[PDB]
Amino acid sequence: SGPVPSRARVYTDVNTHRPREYWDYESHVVEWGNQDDYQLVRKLGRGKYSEVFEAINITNNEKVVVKILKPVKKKKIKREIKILENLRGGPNIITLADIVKDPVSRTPALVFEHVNNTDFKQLYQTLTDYDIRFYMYEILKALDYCHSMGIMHRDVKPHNVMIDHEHRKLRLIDWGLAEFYHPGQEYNVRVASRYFKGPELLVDYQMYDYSLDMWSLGCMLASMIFRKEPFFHGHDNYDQLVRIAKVLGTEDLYDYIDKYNIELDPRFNDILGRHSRKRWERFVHSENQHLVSPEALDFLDKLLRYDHQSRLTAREAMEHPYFYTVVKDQARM
Ligand SMILES: Brc1c(Br)c(Br)c2[nH]nnc2c1Br
Ligand SMILES: [Cl-]
Repeated sequence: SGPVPSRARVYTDVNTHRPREYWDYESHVVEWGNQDDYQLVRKLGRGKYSEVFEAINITNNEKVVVKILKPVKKKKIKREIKILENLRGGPNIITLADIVKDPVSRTPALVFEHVNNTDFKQLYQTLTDYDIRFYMYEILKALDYCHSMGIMHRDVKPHNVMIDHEHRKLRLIDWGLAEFYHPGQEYNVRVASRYFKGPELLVDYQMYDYSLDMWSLGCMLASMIFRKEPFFHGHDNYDQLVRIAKVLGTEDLYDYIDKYNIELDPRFNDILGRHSRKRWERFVHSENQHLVSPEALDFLDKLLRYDHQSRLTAREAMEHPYFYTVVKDQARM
């Protein structure tokens, strides 16, 4: 019959206990500022929905980042804004400084407190064992926070992590795909980038939660420790699941299909095949063995699960042995 419902293991009802205004972003009223308070200096990047610039706030000569939004439905703009306002001041979350419109074109833009244009993809293939653990732990602070605040990011990838490596400092950015978690809500599966899409998205299971972000985290982690970019390298969304299947095995995949009574797209009938669950040692070689430990593999194994309910929560992840020396060094400092 229909697909079996799912609920988050943690932070399940947090939005329900909030005032409506917290999560009812469609009702949020934006007070739009004047973009002529800022002067654009140089282009930092391009996105699907946005042109990103370094700018100066004339009023105080502070450097900022201006994300000029390419046109899109007002609904999506309010969602990003409301989420950013709700998470402001949270650990390792990018800080929204201002919301503005160009007076002539009327194009909306978000102004963020300045952080370096060096995304994580630019150096996550060259880090030491300790630094991978350090920066992973820092990303986990952001995810545990946003999840505790009733929000899933849905676009966790190296490009959305800004690192100031000189200052051992990190910001989770681009909340334009993030959404509020509500028990029983069915969500859009066209989210995240191919290589970081969780199996729920790939088999069209809509009642997903915070655990989505933990799959993506696992994908990042595997890429870093095995020096393999990306770890799951699909040609498209169908072949993406096949890539996962060749590592995680088809047995746990079908058990997962059956548990949630998922109707599998028939394009998958021919291509998934039958594969054993592979031991992680298979991806260890001379150029990456220094980043790989029993702790790292145990942790990774507990992130990369078909069944979203089986994956570690961000808090559970932060308590894994992999981070013991990070936690000890943090208390010291
Ligand atoms: Br580059 C960059 C920076 Br810096 C920030 Br902050 C962004 N926020 N959304 N998209 C962003 C991009 Br692309
Ligand atoms: Cl990326």
